[PDB]
Amino acid sequence: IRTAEALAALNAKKSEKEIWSDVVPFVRRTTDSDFDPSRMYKFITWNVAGLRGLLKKNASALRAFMEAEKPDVLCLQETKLNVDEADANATLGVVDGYSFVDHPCAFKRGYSGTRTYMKNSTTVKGLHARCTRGFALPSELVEGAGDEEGRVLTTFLSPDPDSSRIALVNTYVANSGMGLTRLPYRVQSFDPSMREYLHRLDTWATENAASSPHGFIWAGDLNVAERDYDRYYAGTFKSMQECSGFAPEERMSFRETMQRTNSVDIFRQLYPQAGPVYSFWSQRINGRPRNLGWRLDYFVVSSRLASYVVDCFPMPTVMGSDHCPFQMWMRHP
Repeated sequence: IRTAEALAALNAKKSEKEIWSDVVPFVRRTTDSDFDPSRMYKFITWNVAGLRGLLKKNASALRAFMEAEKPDVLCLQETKLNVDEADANATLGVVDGYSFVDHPCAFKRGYSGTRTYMKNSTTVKGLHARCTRGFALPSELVEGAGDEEGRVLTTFLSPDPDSSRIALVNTYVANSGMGLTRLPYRVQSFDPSMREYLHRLDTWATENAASSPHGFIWAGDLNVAERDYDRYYAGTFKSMQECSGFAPEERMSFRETMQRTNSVDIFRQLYPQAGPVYSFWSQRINGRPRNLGWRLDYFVVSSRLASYVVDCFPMPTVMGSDHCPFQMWMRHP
């Protein structure tokens, strides 16, 4: 089933001591008062693990959060909305000053699903934002039915269409499943399709228009913990690499994507050795209170946009999901 390279990395031992050696506690480089709304964009991403479930436990979850944070675009994943319920969907989680586009999973009910909010002032109008679903570029407001699992929702942003282009891809990457059962799917179908799309987006933003305020931001729950310290240590390193998200092929494929598309895990560019910082905590254990979890949520940015990023940090006090949101600020002229 598994290549020689993968097998080698699976057998090699690493103690907690020897991977958490160079790791330093996470201290956020900014305070909220550094945020300048006139020269910065705020993006956040959040796996809600059931949008209805979340809003049923607290009707104001999205109202209070948007109010407190005023993000320019908010990317949600695991909405678990059903595809035939357009009207029920379009009236669920509505918030003043915001438009949202839905991309619910068709191939399975109450599963997966993806949604993006755009602030009417800054994003809908100021950035002339248009969306697509699936692995599509725009026509020449939403477009196409997209991928059947609801995993990919893209928002295209420019201060002038037809200057600065950004493609923000809201992504809920396919989990390799409990037995690493769907690992061949993740590695052979999904990841390669994601790689191709990101390249094409980067060429949309770049070779078309033009270090430079052009490229893509790949945001969401990428279902991979890429640093050895991107998840708590338990058992053996071998046994750790048996969990979906930490399998050898998952990690190498993600690294490969960042490499092949010329992009960076922006959090690890700002805090290359920080830990423990997680965005996910398994409810199967009592994970959250004991802070043993995973960093599964990301902003991966085109290299040439890296320098514009002011900060990128988790928001672990925001409850309601087994994921916390992750926030990012980007400078613009």
